Amino acid sequence: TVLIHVCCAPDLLTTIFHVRDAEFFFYNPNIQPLSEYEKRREAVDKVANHFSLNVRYGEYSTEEIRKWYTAVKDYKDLGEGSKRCERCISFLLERTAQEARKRGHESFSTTLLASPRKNLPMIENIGKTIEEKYGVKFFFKNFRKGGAYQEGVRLSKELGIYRQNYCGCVFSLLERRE
Ligand code: SF4
Ligand SMILES: [Cl-]
Ligand SMILES: [Fe+3]
Repeated sequence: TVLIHVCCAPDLLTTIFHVRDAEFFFYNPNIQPLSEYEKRREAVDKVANHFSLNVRYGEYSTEEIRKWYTAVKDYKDLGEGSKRCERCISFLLERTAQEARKRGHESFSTTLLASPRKNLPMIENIGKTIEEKYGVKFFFKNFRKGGAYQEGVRLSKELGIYRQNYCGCVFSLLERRE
């Protein structure tokens, strides 16, 4: 069984075309502000209710956001896709692997593998590094392949799923304004 970190509902929709027996873990203290976290969480809950998915919701709090910010802050000034995102994704995947170990899952993954903007080699390297640390296997898949991304777009539209326009953190929201 696999515990799959969930970044957002659109990428969850792409992912569920391929995976069938999973526990999902919505944990994203990198999403600010709270209103945006809740909007994204509610979209995930809408997908989970529609398809009867098993989703666990992680901690979101001032303390949790401060732990994330500490992990990325020395690279604030670098763009998206830089060492800042390496730190951010490792932070999220480390917590996911910890949860997988605690809940008895032998494997972990992330719906970030389905996101068209993310760097697959970077994510696979992070996942394998965390696998070696925790002893939970990282499951890699080109989750966009088999045309699954466009499959996720179609289901997002039909179900009326919120599709965000910035990665999630305050740095990415500023970079949106340019
Ligand atoms: S742009 Fe996305 S991956 Fe990069 S630090 Fe911000 S939330 Fe994390
Ligand atoms: Cl995302
Ligand atoms: Fe996503």
